[PDB]
Amino acid sequence: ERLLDELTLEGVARYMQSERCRRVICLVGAGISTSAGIPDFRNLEKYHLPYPEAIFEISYFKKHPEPFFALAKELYPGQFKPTICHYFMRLLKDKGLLLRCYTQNIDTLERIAGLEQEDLVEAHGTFYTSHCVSASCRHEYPLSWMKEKIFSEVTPKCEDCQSLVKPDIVFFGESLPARFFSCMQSDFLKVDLLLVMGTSLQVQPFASLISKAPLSTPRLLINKEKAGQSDPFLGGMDFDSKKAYRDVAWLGECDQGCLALAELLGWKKELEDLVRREHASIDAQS
Ligand SMILES: NC(=S)c1ccc(OCC(F)(F)F)nc1
Ligand SMILES: [Cl-]
Ligand SMILES: [Zn+2]
Repeated sequence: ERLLDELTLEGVARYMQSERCRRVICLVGAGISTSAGIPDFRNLEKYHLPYPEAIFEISYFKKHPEPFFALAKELYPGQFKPTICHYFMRLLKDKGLLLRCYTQNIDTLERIAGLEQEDLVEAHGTFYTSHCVSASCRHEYPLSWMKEKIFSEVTPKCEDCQSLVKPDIVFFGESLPARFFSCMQSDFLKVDLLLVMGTSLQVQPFASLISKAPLSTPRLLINKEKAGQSDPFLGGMDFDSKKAYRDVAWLGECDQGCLALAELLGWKKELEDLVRREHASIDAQS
């Protein structure tokens, strides 16, 4: 009947290494990056905002961009070092198992860890690239350029047309990337396993993704807290009813959950070597 022989991390690992599991979708949130110690970008009383969310609203940003860039200077991380979880997804990619990583995070660490544009759906956008806001220009700028402008407390302007340059975060008043919908429509016909890591599945439409899986597809949650179950008040996760058949919860730090799964898979040495090498490379940036 069920694809998992037991509703445990061991059952998920056995399934992963079976021929039945070829395509894994990761859905990830802030919990996969808390170990990276990046200031959580998403005090303002001094900017006299007409409403708090104005600092992340596109029309306000075009009127008064300075509050946003002052906050971006304040919360700029000391380093962009991905976690064990990010490199676990890079390993999935290397093993030929990663169909897609859908991320709610804007902190760029998926890209730093080696997931390429085709591997990623950055559902809330990213700080990694920025664009001129003029529709007829849209000149793209990389992270180093913006950092130079931001720490100079110079408002970034396009070299071609002098319009504002905005990081590719999805602001209020903007729609989700069209890539989110096109990839969703195709990927969930193809998925054999959902790995849900470091998200509490509370923000829409990202949460609704778990209900797009085929009914047989196992879903592993690696998270500090159980999440994604149907809300007694309001296709949810069923970990614990006697009808549970495919959903597994591993509760702890996301790094430790990924370590435990890698150990079951025989990947712990590969993962350790990857993380140590990449961290050393980032630490050695001269
Ligand atoms: N705390 C986070 S996530 C953070 C803050 C600032 C920042 O600035 C990047 C750029 F310079 F491109 F704007 N990037 C990330
Ligand atoms: Cl969430
Ligand atoms: Zn421009």
